[PDB]
Amino acid sequence: GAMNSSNYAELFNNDIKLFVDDTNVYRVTVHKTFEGNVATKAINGCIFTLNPKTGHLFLKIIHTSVWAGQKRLSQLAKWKTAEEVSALVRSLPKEEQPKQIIVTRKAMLDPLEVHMLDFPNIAIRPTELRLPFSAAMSIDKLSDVVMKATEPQMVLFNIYDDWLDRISSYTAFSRLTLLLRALKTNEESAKMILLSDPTITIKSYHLWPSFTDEQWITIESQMRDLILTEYGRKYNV
Amino acid sequence: MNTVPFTSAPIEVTIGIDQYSFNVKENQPFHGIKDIPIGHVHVIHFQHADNSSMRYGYWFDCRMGNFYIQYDPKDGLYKMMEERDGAKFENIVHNFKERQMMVSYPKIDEDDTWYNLTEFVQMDKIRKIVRKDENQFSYVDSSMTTVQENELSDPAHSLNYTVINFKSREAIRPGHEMEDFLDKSYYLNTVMLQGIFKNSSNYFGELQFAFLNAMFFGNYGSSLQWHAMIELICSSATVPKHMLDKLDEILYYQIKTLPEQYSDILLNERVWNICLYSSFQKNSLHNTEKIMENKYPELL
Repeated sequence: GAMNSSNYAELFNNDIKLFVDDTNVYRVTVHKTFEGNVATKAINGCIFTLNPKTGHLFLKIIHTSVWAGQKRLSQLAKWKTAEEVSALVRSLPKEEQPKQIIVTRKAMLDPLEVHMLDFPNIAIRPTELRLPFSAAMSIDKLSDVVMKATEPQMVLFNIYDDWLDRISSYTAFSRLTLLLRALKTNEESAKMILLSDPTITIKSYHLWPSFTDEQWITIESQMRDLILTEYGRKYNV
Repeated sequence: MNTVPFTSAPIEVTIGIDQYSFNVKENQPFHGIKDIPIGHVHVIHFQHADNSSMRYGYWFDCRMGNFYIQYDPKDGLYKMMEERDGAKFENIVHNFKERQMMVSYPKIDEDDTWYNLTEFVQMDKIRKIVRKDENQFSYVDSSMTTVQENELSDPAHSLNYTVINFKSREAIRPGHEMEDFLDKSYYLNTVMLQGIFKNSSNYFGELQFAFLNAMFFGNYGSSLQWHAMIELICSSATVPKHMLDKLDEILYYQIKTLPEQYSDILLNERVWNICLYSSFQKNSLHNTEKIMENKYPELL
């Protein structure tokens, strides 16, 4: 059944699993037409498929061409997501295929279950957790590759850079969720905190700056402060 | 008109014949039911006064032989049996009739209720859902599970309804996942109608049989089958016009006949609301929508 606070450690055991987030699959800007009616223009999207244990990110770029002449796009987006995740599982060798797929949004369960009928041994699971994977398009290098795509494209990343050389998955995932939670609450402040010191750079093959263990503690603290500050603004508490 | 004689009534029991029912007292001189219309299936059903647990009954067609009921004090139930000796049977019946120890199947002449509930139900098809080929009649009770319920425990005592599963390879063509799940027309028309049932009549017969088993025995698996078969039609964008018009009539009589006090357990909120208000066919069940709205507005 559902992934929650109680069965959280399961994410870091040795059963291959993937999180699927469909939030950024169908993306529009709403604008006024000449006649003063409202219209949407789709921009490139992505499926966010993450192995929380290894940090392997399967970023499937959703080119605006997939929507051309299609109706009910918010509905189609869930089925196109399920179709791409299914095709990704099929493309992996057997011993690399997930035993579980956790969808961050319940509306993905039926589309994914129907596309995965060929895989009755892969459990499709919701989660009670409010994960901030929507903020994935606040990571500059992920946003850059999505907006520049001219066709459907799969791009492979490690969303933990080289962190697993020094910390456990559990800790890496907590760091990733704190970074994404901050970027989601206040992108400007979050990004300012990450690049405030020009001496700490992002390696060409990385997403995040090369912080020493002590600089991560300080960054992690600044991110928690940002989240509480913003919380005491939203709610005036 | 045909007769189902009773050897005796040794235990107090509510006896049902189709939509009619009669209380019989322990050792009341009851010798059965006469004037049963030829041309339809019938069901004769029982609920012991001493244990309302286990409604149970026999589907039969009087054209297929001479049937009587006899209490078995070993198995503790009223059993249907076939009398192969035609002249012994006619002789037994003629005695009980002369002594007027038989209730009359109490059909009002204006009343097409039983025809309307059993229009497509065929005794030879019942015998394939309820397998016991040494008898021409079919035993059903409250607790019998469906083949599908057993998949998710004794196969001899199963209801072999046609398995319907919206999230099965059978229901969904590879490469038409979204289309086949959101519009089940493929599954209804090619798999179920052309493939398994051969025609709309056989499909309606099983639907009507599932309903009656749900209503007369409170059989939960039959209720699930009745809802599934309704939902597959209502969730199909493409259904022949004749099937839609017939479905509206079928369902009208089922909702009309349901005990008012059983709507809570026999009717599935999600299926009905979806079928009447959301589905492709939301506008094609005028009679059914009018009677449901006027008779069970709470459920909606």
